Amino acid sequence: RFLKVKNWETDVVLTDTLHLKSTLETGCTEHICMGSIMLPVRTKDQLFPLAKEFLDQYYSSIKRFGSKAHMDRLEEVNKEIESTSTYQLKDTELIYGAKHAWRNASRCVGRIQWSKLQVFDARDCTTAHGMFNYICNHVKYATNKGNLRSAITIFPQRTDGKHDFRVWNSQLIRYAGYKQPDGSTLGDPANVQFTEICIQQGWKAPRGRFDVLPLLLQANGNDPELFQIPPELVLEVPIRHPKFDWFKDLGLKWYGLPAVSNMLLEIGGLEFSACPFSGWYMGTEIGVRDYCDNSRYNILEEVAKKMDLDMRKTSSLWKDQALVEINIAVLYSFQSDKVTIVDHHSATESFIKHMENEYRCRGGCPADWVWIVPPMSGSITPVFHQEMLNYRLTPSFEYQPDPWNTHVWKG
Amino acid sequence: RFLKVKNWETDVVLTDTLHLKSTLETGCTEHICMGSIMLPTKDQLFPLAKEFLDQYYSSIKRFGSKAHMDRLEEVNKEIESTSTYQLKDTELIYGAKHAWRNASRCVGRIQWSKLQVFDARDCTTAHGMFNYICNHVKYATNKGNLRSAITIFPQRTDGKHDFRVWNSQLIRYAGYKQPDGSTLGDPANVQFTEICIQQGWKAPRGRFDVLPLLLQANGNDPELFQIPPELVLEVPIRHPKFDWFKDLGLKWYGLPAVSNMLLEIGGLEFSACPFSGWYMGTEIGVRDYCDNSRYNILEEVAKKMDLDMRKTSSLWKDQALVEINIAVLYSFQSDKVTIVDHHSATESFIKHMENEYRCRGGCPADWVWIVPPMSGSITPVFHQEMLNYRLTPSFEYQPDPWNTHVW
Ligand code: HEM
Ligand code: HEM
Ligand SMILES: Cc1cc(N)nc(CCc2c(F)ccc(CCCN(C)C)c2F)c1
Ligand SMILES: Cc1cc(N)nc(CCc2c(F)ccc(CCCN(C)C)c2F)c1
Ligand SMILES: C[C@H](O)[C@H](O)[C@H]1CNc2nc(N)[nH]c(=O)c2N1
Ligand SMILES: C[C@H](O)[C@H](O)[C@H]1CNc2nc(N)[nH]c(=O)c2N1
Ligand SMILES: [Zn+2]
Repeated sequence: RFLKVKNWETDVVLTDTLHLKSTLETGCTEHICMGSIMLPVRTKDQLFPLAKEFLDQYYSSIKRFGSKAHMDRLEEVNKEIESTSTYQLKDTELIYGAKHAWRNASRCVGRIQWSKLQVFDARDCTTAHGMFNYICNHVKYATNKGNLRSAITIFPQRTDGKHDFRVWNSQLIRYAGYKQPDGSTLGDPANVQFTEICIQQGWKAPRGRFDVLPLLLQANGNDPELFQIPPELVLEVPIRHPKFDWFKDLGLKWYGLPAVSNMLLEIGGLEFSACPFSGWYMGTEIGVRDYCDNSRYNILEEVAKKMDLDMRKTSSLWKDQALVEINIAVLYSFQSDKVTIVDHHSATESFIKHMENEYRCRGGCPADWVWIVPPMSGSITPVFHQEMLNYRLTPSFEYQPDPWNTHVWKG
Repeated sequence: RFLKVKNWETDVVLTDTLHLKSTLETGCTEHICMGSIMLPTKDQLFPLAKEFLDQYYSSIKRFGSKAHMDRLEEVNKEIESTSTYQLKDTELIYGAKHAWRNASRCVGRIQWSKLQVFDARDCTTAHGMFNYICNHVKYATNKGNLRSAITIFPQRTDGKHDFRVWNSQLIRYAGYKQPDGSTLGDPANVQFTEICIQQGWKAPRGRFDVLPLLLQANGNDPELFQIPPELVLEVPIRHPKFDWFKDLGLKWYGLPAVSNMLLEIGGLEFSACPFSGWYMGTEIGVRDYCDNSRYNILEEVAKKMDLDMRKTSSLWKDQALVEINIAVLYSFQSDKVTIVDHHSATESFIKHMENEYRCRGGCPADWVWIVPPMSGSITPVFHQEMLNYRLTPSFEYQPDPWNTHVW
């Protein structure tokens, strides 16, 4: 079968055949679409078909499908699976798997970069201190004095699910949040639960509005341990506005390196439960979501006050006015400090080019419109007008439950 | 199978049981989600009639009553005999209101029960259709205190006698391809503007020419009619801060009235059913004015604002966009024409959703269409999970008539 997607701004029509290689479920049925739902242990039984499929993909990409190396590798993985119940990826396969998990991430607007990913093999790690050292080197390499470089560090794969490697942080760099007795929140409200865990584990919290959280690292299913990222490795950007000199007095900053650390990387049926990856920000992640979500820092009111907008009626669009100015300030500050950032116009335009290229060279590009379209100015970016097919390919990044809900504490 | 939807801004969780009553299909499968795709006989009819009558008599608390069974019997006998059937006035009103209630892409549905239904099923000619449409337009406009309305022309019979309004909206601006290569007026309507000229219209070739009506009764050739200008309420667009904004020469019309959809009630098909409500500001300010394939005025507004259009990262488009949408709301409000900003309308829809989940067990909703095309995440609907499914009675798309008309 062939499926067509249409861009309703340009009338470009693209034909998807890649969806035929989709295995996992979407959550939708013929009778209900779960397209806007946020969130829609493995034996030798199912593992070799998952392995074989990945290895067929791998050897096809290197133009070696059917070769002796291909057949021998399948043979080697088969015996290793029956002998040991799992298998180990070659370095080349790990690199390929990690790049394609990013390439397959249908919610990621930044995938034009998928092939320039620095893969750090951390599968020889055994302890939380070792994890901290790998993560520090990741942070230093990826930050690169503001000239950000995409990187992923891959810790040992799951075995029996009782010895998991986990980074308990959702992101490697993230600000603490503190629930005050009066009900207000100091810092990032999205991080209150994790902040409280860190404090319980012995973190001495500064209790400021932009405290970089400690790393909480779990090696081999042991209880997690706390580590402070060297501050010299944490690049931060004070937020000022190019016209509004009072904007700096809001006291805002953000960190430069977005590094997701709580997802699971699936490659050939293997599960990498600790695989922190990082790229660079699209401005709206900070300016729109982090700063202006009602349940995040929520600065719209105070910004709109300082701008002296008509805040009595929503139809003055005072929220939309402030939102743009905040987002100008984020992009201005990062560029002024020469820290890599991309605005939503550039990023969406690149994604369209990437997506068209993928359809031509690959037969498709799974894309989740709900997530691709930026959270401001949606229809003046070209992704808004682009029809997209969402389906799940492997290798893939998957969600996993927060470890404090599953972890069996040693004491 | 009893599904939950979470609002991630408020953690409010709603349980959806209404989706199990869904009938038609979404276009999605377990292998592929098509959520962002724009457009995915006597034996067929009586189950459709029975399903609708069942929900109707349940809605009036007479399910399983003699009146229910008799009507089921009566319609059953009518389909057996005439191969179709006719809705009582009460069922037609209920069916139309519920087609709006079920429009999963409509953010305005909190108003669904206050719909004025104009029964036009006695209409036989395009002139008669014109008369019904002028009355609709005048009633709905109401001197700018807009009121929701639908006018329902006779139902499809053998598909050769279809009633169709060829316009996509009762009121829309013409589009002309210039010899110069550009487009004057609304580019979205260039093709329809051609068919009006091809059928005899005398185009003023302006930037905001109200298109004439192209009305088709009983499958005959469509006929041109000019809506009385005194019935077409328009709002000149000025900014409450930029005096130069008036010189852009922008106006829009007050009455959004979709005329090309198909209303399905109890298996019956109403191919001509223009309905109207009132605008959300962003439809005009974001889509009509700022889409690249439409009036596409961002450049000119940004220039007048003297924004730095050298780099996208100055967010000059975003700044201009906000101001254009401030002007649209300000202009409609100042002229006392009903309009709703995207903040109010999405807040109302959240309240509507909660109302529907409480009193109905669900609300089918299409996130891709419900979230406004600007400032998405600062509106509550962005953080609202939504289940999309197809309920009937429903509004449906249909082929453009010129592609089908046996001339
Ligand atoms: C290099 C620059 C990058 C940019 C500009 C970018 C942009 C984005 C944005 C804006 C989102 C939406 C996230 C949100 O709203 O919270 C996203 C999602 C995502 N990104 Fe990228 N990204 C980049 C790099 C990467 C890399 C290096 C990876 C992995 C190796 C990655 C994997 C993902 C995944 C898996 C998601 C979806 C998360 C989910 O499924 O919920 N991205 N990306
Ligand atoms: C009264 C105020 C109303 C408001 C503010 C409103 C708002 C909207 C908006 C913004 C859209 C997206 C349309 C687009 O972007 O082109 C929409 C879609 C829609 N509206 Fe409403 N609407 C209203 C009244 C009505 C009425 C009275 C009906 C029918 C009786 C209706 C039926 C629909 C349908 C069927 C769609 C989706 C069409 C599709 O499936 O693609 N609306 N509405
Ligand atoms: C690598 C990278 C680049 C970039 N531009 N931004 C980020 C942070 C955003 C982001 C992702 F991308 C991917 C995943 C998550 C976690 C999702 C959290 N959700 C469910 C509330 C994320 F929060 C990371
Ligand atoms: C009754 C009403 C209220 C309001 N606020 N706006 C409108 C016009 C938008 C609109 C709809 F709502 C419903 C349907 C269409 C047609 C769809 C056009 N698509 C496919 C480009 C529409 F274009 C109509
Ligand atoms: C309910 C809805 O699915 C949820 O709010 C989604 C919408 N789209 C998004 N898109 C991005 N990029 N990031 C998000 O967190 C979300 N949230
Ligand atoms: C491709 C995509 O489905 C298309 O651009 C949609 C997106 N969401 C929309 N939402 C609304 N309200 N109106 C639209 O026309 C569209 N267009
Ligand atoms: Zn779907």
